[PDB]
Amino acid sequence: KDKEFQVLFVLTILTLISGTIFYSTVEGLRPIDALYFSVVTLTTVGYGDFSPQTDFGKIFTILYIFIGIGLVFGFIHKLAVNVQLPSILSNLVPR
Amino acid sequence: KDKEFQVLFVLTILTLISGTIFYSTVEGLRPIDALYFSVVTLTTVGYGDFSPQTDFGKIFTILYIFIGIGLVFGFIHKLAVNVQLPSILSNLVPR
Amino acid sequence: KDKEFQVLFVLTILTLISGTIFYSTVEGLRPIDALYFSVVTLTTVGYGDFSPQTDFGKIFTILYIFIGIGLVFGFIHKLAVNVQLPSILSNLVPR
Amino acid sequence: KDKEFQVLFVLTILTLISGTIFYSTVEGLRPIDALYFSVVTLTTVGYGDFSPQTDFGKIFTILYIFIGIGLVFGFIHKLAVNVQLPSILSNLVPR
Ligand SMILES: [K+]
Ligand SMILES: [K+]
Ligand SMILES: [K+]
Ligand SMILES: [K+]
Repeated sequence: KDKEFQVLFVLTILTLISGTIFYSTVEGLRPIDALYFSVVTLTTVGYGDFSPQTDFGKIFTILYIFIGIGLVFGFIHKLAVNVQLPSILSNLVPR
Repeated sequence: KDKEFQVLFVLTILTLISGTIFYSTVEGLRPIDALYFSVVTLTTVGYGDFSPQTDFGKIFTILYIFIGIGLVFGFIHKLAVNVQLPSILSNLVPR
Repeated sequence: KDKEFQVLFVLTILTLISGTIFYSTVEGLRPIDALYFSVVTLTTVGYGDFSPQTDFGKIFTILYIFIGIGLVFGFIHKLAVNVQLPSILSNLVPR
Repeated sequence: KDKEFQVLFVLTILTLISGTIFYSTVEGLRPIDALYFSVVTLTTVGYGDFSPQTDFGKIFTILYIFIGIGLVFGFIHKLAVNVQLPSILSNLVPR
């Protein structure tokens, strides 16, 4: 279960690095903005303060969403159930 | 399970084609933008760089969301569990 | 299961009517725009082509989201599993 | 189950207070706008009428989303199943 978490963590980082490199390069964003945009996209928040302007970028974004959402939300689920929940329970019992 | 995936894949493509034809025609978008907008809508990202301006478009979008979200997210779930997950597991074991 | 669906359908309509009346009145939107905005909000798409400008509207929106998401997505789930899925299966078998 | 709900309720309030203090301070928002923005972010609506403009804010938002979504949606789930659903069932049976 901690190996579950480690693998999803690594896969999430790799997915976000991919988006960061793509949007910096093709859409001209600063790397920090490309990372922020990738996260805002795959978590489905979608502020729209950044959005792709090129057709290459729009096509990549379609594929990136379909491939990336399942992973990101898998990681969020495991983070909440396997890390946050036990730490919350631990705080309820003094030692 | 591969037939599960094939059917949801075909249904997702048909749903996206419907949106592409509607928004190109009624809202005047380029076909690639109409496809991109349909995906950004049904995955609930919603950047808002495109949004419907006509009342016909707003009404269609209401119905398209309610009909389309369940399918799209069904496909994403099956993609992640039935395709991405086994390929990830396969990479962990050399042959 | 059809009574499950009927009840969630009615509750979803009532929830959307509430939002339509509120945003038309307090935020000055046309009724069709208030309905469209309510749907775009509770399905979490959030284009931002409309958003509340008054403090009353921002406060209402906070509460409306927390109360409304669970219902709307309950209805979407039942629509997809109890209505769309059987109709899709029915199309695969000629009579 | 009512203690389940109480704990998630308190944790949700604390999470929203954190965001309210951060975005008011670093991004200069009025407290009510910072609260509204925090809710619009963690429920994944993401209108984009507010969005972070500083790099500190963008970095915080990335972490806030990953930590906050699992909690918020846990609370929404329990609200809908453990509070809204029984009250709806209660209305169907006069006394
Ligand atoms: K969303
Ligand atoms: K959005
Ligand atoms: K969104
Ligand atoms: K937006």
